[PDB]
Amino acid sequence: PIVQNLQGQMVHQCISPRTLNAWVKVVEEKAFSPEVIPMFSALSCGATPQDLNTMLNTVGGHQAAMQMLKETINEEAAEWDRLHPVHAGPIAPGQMREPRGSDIAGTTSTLQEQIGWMTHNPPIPVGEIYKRWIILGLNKIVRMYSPTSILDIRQGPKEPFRDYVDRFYKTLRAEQASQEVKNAATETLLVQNANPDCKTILKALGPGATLEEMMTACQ
Amino acid sequence: PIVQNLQGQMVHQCISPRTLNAWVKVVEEKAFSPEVIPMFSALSCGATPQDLNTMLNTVGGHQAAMQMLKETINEEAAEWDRLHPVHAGPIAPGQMREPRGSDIAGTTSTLQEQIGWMTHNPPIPVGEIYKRWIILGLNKIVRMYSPTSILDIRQGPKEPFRDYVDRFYKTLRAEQASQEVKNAATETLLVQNANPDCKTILKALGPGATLEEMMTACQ
Amino acid sequence: PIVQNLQGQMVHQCISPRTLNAWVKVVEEKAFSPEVIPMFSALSCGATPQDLNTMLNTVGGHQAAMQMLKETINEEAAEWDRLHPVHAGPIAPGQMREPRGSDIAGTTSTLQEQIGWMTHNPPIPVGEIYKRWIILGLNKIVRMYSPTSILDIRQGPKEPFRDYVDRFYKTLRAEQASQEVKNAATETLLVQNANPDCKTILKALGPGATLEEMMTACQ
Amino acid sequence: PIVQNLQGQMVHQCISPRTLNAWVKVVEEKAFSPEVIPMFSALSCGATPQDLNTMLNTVGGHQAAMQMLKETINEEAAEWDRLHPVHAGPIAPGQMREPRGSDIAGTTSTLQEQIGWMTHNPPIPVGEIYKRWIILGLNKIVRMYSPTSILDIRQGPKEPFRDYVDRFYKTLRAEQASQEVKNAATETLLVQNANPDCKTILKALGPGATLEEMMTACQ
Amino acid sequence: PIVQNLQGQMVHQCISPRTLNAWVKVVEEKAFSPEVIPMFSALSCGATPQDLNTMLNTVGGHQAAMQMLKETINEEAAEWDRLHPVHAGPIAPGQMREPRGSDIAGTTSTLQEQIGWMTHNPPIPVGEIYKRWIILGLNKIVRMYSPTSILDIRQGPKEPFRDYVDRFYKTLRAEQASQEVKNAATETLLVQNANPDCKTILKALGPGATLEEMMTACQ
Amino acid sequence: PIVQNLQGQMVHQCISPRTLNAWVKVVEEKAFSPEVIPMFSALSCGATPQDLNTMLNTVGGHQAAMQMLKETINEEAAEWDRLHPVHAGPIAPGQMREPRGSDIAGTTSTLQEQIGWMTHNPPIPVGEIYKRWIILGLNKIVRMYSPTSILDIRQGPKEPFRDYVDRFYKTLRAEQASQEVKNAATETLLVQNANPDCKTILKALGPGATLEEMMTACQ
Ligand SMILES: CCOC(=O)CN1C(=O)COc2ccccc21
Ligand SMILES: CCOC(=O)CN1C(=O)COc2ccccc21
Ligand SMILES: CCOC(=O)CN1C(=O)COc2ccccc21
Ligand SMILES: CCOC(=O)CN1C(=O)COc2ccccc21
Ligand SMILES: CCOC(=O)CN1C(=O)COc2ccccc21
Ligand SMILES: CCOC(=O)CN1C(=O)COc2ccccc21
Repeated sequence: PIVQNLQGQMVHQCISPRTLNAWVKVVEEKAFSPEVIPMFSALSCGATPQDLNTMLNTVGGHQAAMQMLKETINEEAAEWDRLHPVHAGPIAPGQMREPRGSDIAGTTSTLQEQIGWMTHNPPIPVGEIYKRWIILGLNKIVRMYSPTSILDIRQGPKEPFRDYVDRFYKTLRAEQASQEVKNAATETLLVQNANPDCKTILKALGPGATLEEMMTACQ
Repeated sequence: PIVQNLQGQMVHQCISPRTLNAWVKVVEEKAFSPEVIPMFSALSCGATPQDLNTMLNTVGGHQAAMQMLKETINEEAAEWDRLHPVHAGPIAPGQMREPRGSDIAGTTSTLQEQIGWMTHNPPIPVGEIYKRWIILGLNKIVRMYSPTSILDIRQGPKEPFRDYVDRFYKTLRAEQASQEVKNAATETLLVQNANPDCKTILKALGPGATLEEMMTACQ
Repeated sequence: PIVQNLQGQMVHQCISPRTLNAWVKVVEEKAFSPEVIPMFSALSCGATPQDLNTMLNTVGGHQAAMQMLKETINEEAAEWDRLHPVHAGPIAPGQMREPRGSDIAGTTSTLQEQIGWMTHNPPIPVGEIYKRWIILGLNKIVRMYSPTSILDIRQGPKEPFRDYVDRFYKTLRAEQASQEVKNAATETLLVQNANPDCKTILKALGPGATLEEMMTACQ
Repeated sequence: PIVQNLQGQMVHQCISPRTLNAWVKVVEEKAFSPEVIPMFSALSCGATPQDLNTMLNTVGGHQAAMQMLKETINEEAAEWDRLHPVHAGPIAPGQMREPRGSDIAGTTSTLQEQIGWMTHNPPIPVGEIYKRWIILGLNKIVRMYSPTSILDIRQGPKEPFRDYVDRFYKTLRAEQASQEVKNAATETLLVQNANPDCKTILKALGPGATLEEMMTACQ
Repeated sequence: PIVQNLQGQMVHQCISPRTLNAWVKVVEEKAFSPEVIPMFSALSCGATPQDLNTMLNTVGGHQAAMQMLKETINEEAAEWDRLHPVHAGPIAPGQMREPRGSDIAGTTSTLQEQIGWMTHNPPIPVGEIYKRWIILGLNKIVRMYSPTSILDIRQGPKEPFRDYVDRFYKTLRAEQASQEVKNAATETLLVQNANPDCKTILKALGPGATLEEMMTACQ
Repeated sequence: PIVQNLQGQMVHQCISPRTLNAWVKVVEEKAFSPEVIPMFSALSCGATPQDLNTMLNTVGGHQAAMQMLKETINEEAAEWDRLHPVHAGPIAPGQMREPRGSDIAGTTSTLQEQIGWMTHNPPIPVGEIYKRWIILGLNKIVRMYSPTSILDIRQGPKEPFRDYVDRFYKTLRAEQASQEVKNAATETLLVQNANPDCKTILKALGPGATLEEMMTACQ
């Protein structure tokens, strides 16, 4: 990554053994559960494109997902090149060349080039551009690997309302419902999918009930 | 987080793998037992709003609780906006814009904006404002998930008085009794709920007995 | 805590994940065995009152003990206020206000106030004052939770003298005998409580025998 | 390794216990699965040739592989010497001598010589030259130890298409197919090797189907 | 401990959680096996007397040994006071007072006094003086707790000579034989205590045989 | 060890708990397998003679090996004294005295003396001299403890050629064959010791076959 030292200048630091192991272990334990994505983003704080490729390449399983991710990255690289074409022909001596899509993705750029860009005044933030493409790709994989439709999450006859609600919002998160839909489902599908006794109590609460209010009512 | 370097200026540092893992593990092991809240506060020392969202988003279960927390955050954001409206229309060039509720909660502000605020002279402490809203939300969840009324904590016939007292104050803490109530319950409900033999001994101690005095008496 | 940086000025540092976990784990494994107290003191090196409250609040069980500790803290705070009353009425602008008992205990003082005091020239050592009150409280709890009188530690008929001595001094430590009593018990109760064969050998050694001498004699 | 200190000059630092243990453990757990190679590269960030030999020499098993690697290293050293012959006869006093192949591989050069080269202006990057030879060697070993031809990866009759795809691309990676072949196999051998029901569905999708499209189709 | 910072002045640093736990765990796993003593010395590198007392006080078992150690410490303190008596009567204002035995042992001196001494030019090395007394005490305990005389270590009839030699020198180390005795026992008691077949072979090797030579002979 | 600080001067640092534990654990798990020696060398990067003795003294078993090592060290110390005799009679005031063999081995020199030597301009590298003697000793122990002659490593009738080759080179490494012998054994004893089917195939490959070529042939 690039960090500020103890005196305030921006320099390269090697990726740590603790960071490398944290990422490999979270993929082993959680696969593509939705909370893996904010973990990746945090573990890659300050990352160069080289570091981002190291993190992805250290994963041993999930090679169908890693091939889908490559396909997303190539699509974003091709849209960058459409928006930001670069001059062909030789580099001005001692000067920096502009990055192409494959330079952002770390496949045709050196570590020194990447440092040059990220520490320019002002920075050309190649690590953050690439991280956004990767996270776009990862969210597609999360949605693909979500096993269950929200239509099929219904409260069991003896199931505590809290446990049902946990299943419901776990599923909405993996299915990638917008926050608007999440805030709205509370007056609709969450009630419809409740068991008969709780459905009666919720029906009588009326409209405008908060989630806290619904949870206390069916406690 | 924002920290002072080894030379004394306030700068951004990436959240550590050890901090990320500590928080995820404490939620896995303890859920919303009351001691999780002081742990969250300590683990988020110096946090930006970005860091606070990372901590909350890295939690994989408990999605009913995370939706209730969002609802609390939105309520506090809306009260901030009532108290501190911001000018509409374009930013003064090179200057800082004032934060709205959703800027405090990290949803409409960038990391650079958050650093600008927190390191202004004097600071606009957006990380500490947001942390207070989150902890307000978390304490509601603790109270909701408390399984047992203090009325139902009574000493068993062969139960050591110390073990009964531990159950009693564990329950008062989750039910969120004020410290006044905790200090007061010692002359009342703690005695009423004791077994017959200990109740007799405590009755005869009189009023004004400390907890230490009651514990020695029923030892 | 407050530490000296790499250049020698006294500044605040966040409490570490390793410190937080060390303390919670030692309470889980050892409860109020006497060696927990020197561990608390060491783990709280350089602590502010805020840090001391964090350590105590992160404990999940033992709520009878934590309520007794609050009672001790309130008693010491009330004696501080008797010895060191503070001026009522408004703060001198930009100047520091004197601490009251509840300011020392971190309940009515801010982190910034606590830093101001501890880094004044010369320091008003609010962290060390509070730590002394806490340790006074903790030693009472250790004595209360000691399960066995020294009168009831007697050597078994086939019990190795070394194992008996370990039981004896483990018990004296929890019962909070002074070092004078510990040094003295060697010529008295340690012999009286020995089994018949070892008691005979120790009787014949005479007075003035060291512990080493008694241990070799009954080996 | 060579690192920049907190003030920005390039200096030697000892290899850490955490780095040493990370590498030995990844070889114990994964052997020569393809993801071990990006792990080696990352763990050896900033390495001298001395450090690279330490990492390889700390491996206890896999001595057939370590002998094959020595053979690769000797071949690259001999090609370096063909391209870059060095002057025979005595060193200019106080000056640096040019590196031979065995100097790059750390067998005939001292640590001080290696530091001299790597920190020259501009650097003679002996650590990175050697690391490239080692990784060339390691990729040969990965290919040798790949147990299964891509021809023999076929979808079972009840095997989820995702699990089949994971097996397919895991195998292509160990067999060292180029990225062109990986991107191309999707319109060919991946379909041919599918079970009858999925093969029918994929045949009807037509040409140009992405991997994501094929995975959804056979879900 | 006292350490040199990153800029070269001698300052106090808090004892670490890793150091505290390392020591408690080595006593739990090894008790007073002889290799515990070099471990204590290393773990207490740079220690103040306060730190040395913390390490000893964090031990929970072995209270017969900790009482014997106190007795040794008191004997060394009393010999220091015989050699280095201190002036009675009031301290010169702002100046340092000379240490007594109980000041060295940390029982009547403050942390600030101990820092003053250890960082004086030239230092009065109170931490190293106390550590020597402690190690004197610890070596007595090791000798006391050694379970077996060297006379009773004899090679079994099918016991590999190497395993016998390991038992022999493990025992000599706990019994605290001088290095002269260890170097000498090789021509004597090591042969006498060997089984009949190996004794014959060793007898015929003659005098002056190294340990390596004896081990190869009976292999 | 001696390290360069963050500002570039050479100073003493205490040996770490992580280094101490790493070494003790590798001896517990691996004993004197050959890969323990490069691990010792790396873990002792920058070591003083004091640190080297700490590492060796913290080992609890293997006391026959530790006595053999002492014997090697004494032999190297005696050859140093033959090559580099020192002046008898008093030290020049404030100046440094020259090291004798037992000063190099840390038995008659202080820590301060060792630092003086290692940080002289130019250094008298007492830590590296001693480490070379120790490693000479350790390699003798590895050879002594090697359980099997290369003559007795022969391929089983159903044993995969790769597994046989791993056994063969594991044994050559412990027996301490030179690299010339290792490179040469491939055209000779490795073939002779192969099973009948593989021996036939290897015989027909001819001379000059690489190890890779032989491994593919018998795959
Ligand atoms: C413009 C092409 O960009 C890449 O293929 C970048 N990349 C790698 O280099 C290696 O690892 C990956 C794994 C998953 C997705 C992408 C990559
Ligand atoms: C004004 C809206 O503020 C949020 O929703 C902030 N927030 C997030 O961004 C993401 O994670 C959360 C989890 C639980 C509660 C709040 C959030
Ligand atoms: C003057 C009142 O001081 C306190 O109650 C300080 N205190 C806390 O704030 C919170 O945690 C505690 C736990 C056990 C004992 C005391 C406290
Ligand atoms: C020009 C000869 O270069 C080497 O043999 C370097 N080398 C070593 O020194 C020791 O460990 C190795 C293990 C596997 C491959 C190579 C090496
Ligand atoms: C002159 C008296 O010196 C001590 O008693 C020092 N001391 C302690 O303070 C506390 O812990 C110990 C444990 C074992 C031995 C000695 C001590
Ligand atoms: C000139 C004599 O040098 C030593 O005996 C150094 N030495 C020690 O001090 C203590 O530990 C050892 C263990 C194994 C071998 C040597 C040592």
